[PDB]
Amino acid sequence: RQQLQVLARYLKMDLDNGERKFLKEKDTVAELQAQLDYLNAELGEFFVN
Amino acid sequence: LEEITKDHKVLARQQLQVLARYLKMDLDNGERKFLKEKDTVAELQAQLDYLNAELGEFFVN
Amino acid sequence: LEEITKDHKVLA
Amino acid sequence: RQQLQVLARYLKMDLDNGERKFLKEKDTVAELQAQLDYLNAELGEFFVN
Repeated sequence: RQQLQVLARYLKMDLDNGERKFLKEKDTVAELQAQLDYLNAELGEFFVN
Repeated sequence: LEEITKDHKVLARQQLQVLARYLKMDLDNGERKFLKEKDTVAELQAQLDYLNAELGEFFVN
Repeated sequence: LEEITKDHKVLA
Repeated sequence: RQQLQVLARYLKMDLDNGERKFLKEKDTVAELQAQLDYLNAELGEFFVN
């Protein structure tokens, strides 16, 4: 693991770049899902569908 | 010039791959999860966009 | 020039 | 073994070059030995020796 880290650093590879992007999008999903949930609570399923 | 450093980075990348495989590290796991969530975002954003087109901004806000 | 050999010695 | 292979490839070392040359010569030996065997079958040992 330490050898892989040293090589990652030589190569200027951000190993966590993808898990970092993932957690930003997971927050965007929860923000959009809250907006949708709110509109469902205001209009109801029958209306929204 | 830069061909020697290119060939060294190829070796280093190959050594990193071999170690990733020994360690059972999926290096692309995070970029793969990211692209699934980016599709979930676009699906939710389409639902919201649709409700905005039906009710209008004045009403939704 | 010598920056590439420097970066290789850092790795080593 | 995988690290040795990566280095072999960086160095442009054909690790199997010698086993490959060996198997070509082993075929040359069998071809020459067949020619000799054939002459022995035609002339006999007494004559050939």
